[PDB]
Parts: sequence; C-alpha cells; structure tokens
Amino acid sequence: DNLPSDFDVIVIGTGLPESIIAAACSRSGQRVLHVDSRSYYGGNWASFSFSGLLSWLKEYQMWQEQILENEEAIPLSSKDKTIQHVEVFCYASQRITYSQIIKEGRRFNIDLVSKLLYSRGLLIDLLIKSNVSRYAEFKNITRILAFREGTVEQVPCSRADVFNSKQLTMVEKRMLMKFLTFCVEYEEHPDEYRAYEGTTFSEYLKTQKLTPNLQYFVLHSIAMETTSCTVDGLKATKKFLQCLGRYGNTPFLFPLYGQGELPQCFCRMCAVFGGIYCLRHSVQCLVVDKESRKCKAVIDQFGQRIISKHFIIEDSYLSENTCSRVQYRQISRAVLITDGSVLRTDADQQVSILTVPAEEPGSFAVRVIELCSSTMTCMKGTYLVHLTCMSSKTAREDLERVVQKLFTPYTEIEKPRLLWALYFNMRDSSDISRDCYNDLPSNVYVCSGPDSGLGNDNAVKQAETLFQQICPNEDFCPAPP
Amino acid sequence: KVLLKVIILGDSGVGKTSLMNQYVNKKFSNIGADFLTKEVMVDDRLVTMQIWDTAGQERFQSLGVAFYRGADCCVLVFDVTAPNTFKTLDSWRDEFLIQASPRDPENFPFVVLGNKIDLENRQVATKRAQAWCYSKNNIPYFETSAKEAINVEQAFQTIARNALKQETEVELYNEFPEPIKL
Ligand SMILES: Nc1nc2c(ncn2[C@@H]2O[C@H](COP(=O)(O)OP(=O)(O)O)[C@@H](O)[C@H]2O)c(=O)[nH]1
Ligand SMILES: C/C=C(\C)CC/C=C(\C)CC/C=C(\C)CCC=C(C)C
Ligand SMILES: [Cl-]
Ligand SMILES: [Mg+2]
Repeated sequence: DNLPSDFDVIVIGTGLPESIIAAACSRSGQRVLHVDSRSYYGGNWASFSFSGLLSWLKEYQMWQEQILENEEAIPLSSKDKTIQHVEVFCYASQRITYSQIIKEGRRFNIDLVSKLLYSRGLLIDLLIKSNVSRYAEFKNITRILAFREGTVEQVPCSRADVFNSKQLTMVEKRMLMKFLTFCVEYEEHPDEYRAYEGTTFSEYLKTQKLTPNLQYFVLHSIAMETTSCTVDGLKATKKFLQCLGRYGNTPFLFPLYGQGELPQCFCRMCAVFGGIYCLRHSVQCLVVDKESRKCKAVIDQFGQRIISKHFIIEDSYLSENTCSRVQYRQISRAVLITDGSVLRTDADQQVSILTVPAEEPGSFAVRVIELCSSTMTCMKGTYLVHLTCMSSKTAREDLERVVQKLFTPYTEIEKPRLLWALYFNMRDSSDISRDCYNDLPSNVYVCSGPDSGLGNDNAVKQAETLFQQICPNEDFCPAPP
Repeated sequence: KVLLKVIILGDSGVGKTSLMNQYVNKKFSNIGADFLTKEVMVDDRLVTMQIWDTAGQERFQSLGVAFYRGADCCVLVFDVTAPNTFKTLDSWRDEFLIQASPRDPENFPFVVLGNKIDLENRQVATKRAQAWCYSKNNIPYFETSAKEAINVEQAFQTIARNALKQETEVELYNEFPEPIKL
C-alpha cells in the first residue's frame, strides 16, 4: 500500500488528547492520518510490559531540497526530551527474585501515567456517549487510605462506613454528615461561604463545625495543593460525594490492563471511521506558505510530502527552537513492584488510593495508587505501586522518603517488601497557551502531554476545544450509527 | 453467557473484513467495520462469538497491543490468488504470540483461511497450504469464498469450537471475578 498525498487532518503523536481529537475528527467525516514515531501507541500515556519498560528506559540514560522559494520549513523535534532523572533500583535477588519478574514480564502493564477514572466526569461520559467504552473493561477502586500517625489506615467512604466507624465520636459523625450534606448542594448557600471566597479551602474548614481531625480528612482524603481556594475545595468535595456508589463504594474506576489502553481505544474509533495509522513513522518538518503563513503540508522521514488542512501536534514533537520560550512544569513519578499490600487484609485483590500530605511546606502532596494483580498490570504475588506528585526536585528526591516508610528493601525483617523501583520526572506541558510557542501557523494545533491531576479532564477538554476549532458546528464524538 | 473473542489477522486485501461480514450477516459487498457478535451453537452449547476486525490498522502494520488482548482464537487469512499474502502467515502468527502473550502459546488455537477460491487464477496450492498449517502444530485449514459464501459457515464452526476450548481453559485458571463494563 502507499500513503495518500492529501488528508483533511494529520495528527502527530498518539497520546490521549491526540487520539480523542483524531477519533472526533474521523467520526465527523474528516480524512485523518495519525502517526507516531514510536513502535507503540500512547506517547507519554503508554504502558509497558516489563521488558517493554526496560527498553523504554535505555533512551533516557535532507528535505530542505523540496522546499520551494515561496515556502519555508519548520523542522520538528528529532529527539524526545520529556523524560528526565531516570533512576532504577533493583532490590530483589539478582521468595520473589528478579529472575521471576523477568519470566513473568508479559504479565506487567506498567503505566507512565498514574490516574484514576472518576465515575462521573468528562472522560467516563465521553467513553459512554461515543461507545468507545466497548473497547475496555474496568475494576472498582475499593479503598481510600490515609496515614494515621505513621500507620496506614482505611478512611470512611460511605454512610455505612461512618456508622461502623469506631474512630470517630458521635459528635464527629453528626458534624461530618451535616457538612457533607452542605458540600453536595454548596452552590445553594452562597453567603454560607461567600466571605471565604478569597481564602484557602484549608483556612475555610477551620471556621466550620468540624474537628481538626475531620478537617484533615475532608482536605486530604475527599477534596484532595494547599493554597487552593475555598470554592475549588467545595467543587472537589461535591464531585467526590456525587461519584460515590455509581459503580462501587468509592468514586473511582481503573481500566483493566492499565491507563495505557485508553489512547488505543480512541485510536480504534479513529481507525473504524477511515483514519489511517502509521506507527514507526516520524515527520521531519512542516511546510509553510511563506505568503499566507498557513501550514500546507508535512514532509515525513521518507521524504514524502503530504498535504493537509489541519495539523495537530503533541508538544514533545515540536523543536527546541519552536519551544525556546516555553516554561514547562514537571511531574515526579515512581513505579514500584512490591510483594504485599500497604494495608494487609484477608481479601488481597484490593485496589487502593492512599494520599500522603507534604511533611513540610515547600513540597507537594503525594498520591499513591496500589494495583493488585486482578487489574492485569502485575504478576500474581505482586502489586504495582504508583507514586505521583508535582515536582519540587528530582522524582527520587521527592518520592523516596514516602517509599521508605511504606516498604522494606530487604528479605529479612510488617512492611511489604519493595522488589523493584523506578523514579523519573515527566515534562508537564498542560495549560500552556499557543502564544508561548514561536511562529505557530494558525492551522497547527498543539496538544499537551499528561497533566498531574488525578482524573482526565485536561485531556478531554483540550480535545473538545480543538475539535470545535477544526470541525465547527459538529457533534463531539457521537455514538456510531 | 459464554463469550468468545475472535480476531482476524492477515495482510490488507485478503478478505478479512468480507469474511467476517459473510459469516455474520450472510452478505457480501462490492465503511465502518469494527466488531460483530453472533449467537452460535458449538456442540449443543449456545455461545456468543465476538469477531474483531483490524479496522484497517494492518495496512501499515500498526495494530497495537490492546487489539489482541483476551483473544480466544486467532484467524489467519491469505488470498489464494496472491502468494505474497500466504508468505506473511508466519509473521502474523508470531506477531499474535508477541502481542497477546497467551498462556501455553504453542497450543493456542490458530485457524488458517485460504480465501477467494471463487477466482479462476489461484496460485497457492491446497496441498502447499495444508502442509504449512501442519508444520505449525497441525493448524486447521479451510479454503473459503466470502463472495460466493463457500465454506465460511463451516470454517467458523471449528473456529468457534477451538475458541471455546481456549476460553474454557482460560476461565479454569481465572481466579478473579468479572471486570466492570460501563
Ligand atoms: N472475488 C472475491 N473478492 C473478495 C473476497 N473476499 C473479499 N473480496 C474483495 O477483495 C477486496 C478486499 O477485501 P476486504 O474484505 O476489505 O479484506 P481486508 O483488507 O483483508 O480486511 C474487496 O475489493 C472485496 O470485495 C472473495 O471471497 N472473493
Ligand atoms: C449523592 C450525595 C449524597 C448521598 C450526600 C450525603 C453524604 C453521605 C451519604 C456520605 C458518605 C460518607 C463519606 C464520603 C465519608 C468520608 C469520611 C472521612 C474521609 C472521615
Ligand atoms: Cl476522569
Ligand atoms: Mg478490512
């Protein structure tokens, strides 16, 4: 087969936002070409088998002739620089040994992105409406966890939980119900919080009918850095409460095989409606009409000039020159292979989220998501643990302390054993305005990579905003006929 | 409701999509293929067969890993009038093993379909294909015609049966409950 010379939309990168927009454009009738320079889908949203991940690690450890005089070229990146400070530690022998992890390497699906799916939210709504939901399966998150004086414990997550709690006094239960009842319908009691709109949520809670113990739970386990405004906290608290019980006792779900499956789900929709897919296919440069200033085509790695009306490019593919003024943020990540849960119980197949507030000001709160083998992301006998936080320093510097208090790296003596650990910082290019990039043609749209939030509102919103610009007056991802 | 996941692999143009459509809808066209389901009978047992199409992602060999997961049977197709498509059969089989990573690889159910026999200029001999399928753990071989509806229903009878045997063995080892569907 041979690649067509013209398309309506060319999308470079198969991360989550790019794939949702590709699927949206193809569904609406646009002829889409979707490429990725990698030999697998997802960009920084991908998951890996264990050997796949070892392969991924390594990395971070002329067309001029075809340009006519009335055109100019904008070269694209030739090397990905979104990943920094990779540090891998193997504590297992080189019951479970390193050799056993390798043997069962194909049982692992290790995400570069640690996120959960809110039972009610933009992505789950989109998955259901578009019918992309048929391409995946999910597991309920069963436990919300927190630290109670150096000890990890499960926090109440339902009416029944508050009733059976022996850790809250009768007055506290009354205070809590009263307060969460209000949070649910908060926007209906304006003056109730009006005076505290310009103050932090943490400060607000201090002026409410709640003990400090209760305030802590609300702030760290429900609303979930520390300077967020009162209204931001109320919206968060309400969202959490509203999600309760839609699919399970908590507000979250997690996709079977990992988050890495989602981008592929949207790419399939794109493919189903005629989108054309080329992995292992990079683009060398954009061809811009020197006069109109609009991008006319791309020249790929094989020197083929391909025409399009719209060009969607994920940030990591733009050159350092195009991005010379951009100020990125960073995300600290850690991936752990462990041999026991952070909270041991009879029932082992628990999927949990533990929040770890910053010990001292200056650093950010840490999220810890524990995946059991039934999530199909790790081998039987292990758990896959993901830690995440907005970065302060290197990922190991921001995260090793938390790892140190939850696990032991030894075989000989409570703490589950840490078998394998990976630390890395990932570029956060979310919320960056077009104007930050240099000389972008108006028909070149930029997608960001993963953001640091728990859910996927950022990816869904940017995709819908782009879709509106490219396919005005069209429905966004309607179910197939 | 026992559900069987079947995927159809092979080079672009051999008739993978037409074979799926012929089986399920008993129709053949001269634009939105995804996956179809059909309630089939496998040795007196009613089962749901779910057949997944490549959605054209194979054109430039860009089928990702999620497409292969949970597959109970892998159908390999080639055009009897196109020796080139028959020669890639080994590559697609190897790719299925790498991508799906099933338990007991060597005994995974593959079924080979020599399609377009309705054409008067075949170039791959029946004996030559049967031999190849034999060199791969005695893989069942069928010659089909999506167009003239020949041997399609018959070929899917063993696909269904072999997929049922595989999924049954998979469920026998499954300790986890059913995952959530939105
Ligand atoms: N004569 C004939 N043409 C067929 C047969 N099966 C498929 N085709 C045709 O061959 C082309 C490719 O078929 P398609 O089903 O899209 O196969 P795919 O690319 O493998 O998924 C189309 O032009 C079909 O009409 C068959 O049994 N006989
Ligand atoms: C749809 C909205 C409802 C049902 C609001 C009323 C709130 C209920 C029934 C509370 C469920 C209980 C929790 C979320 C417990 C949180 C407690 C701690 C973190 C100590
Ligand atoms: Cl979400
Ligand atoms: Mg097809």
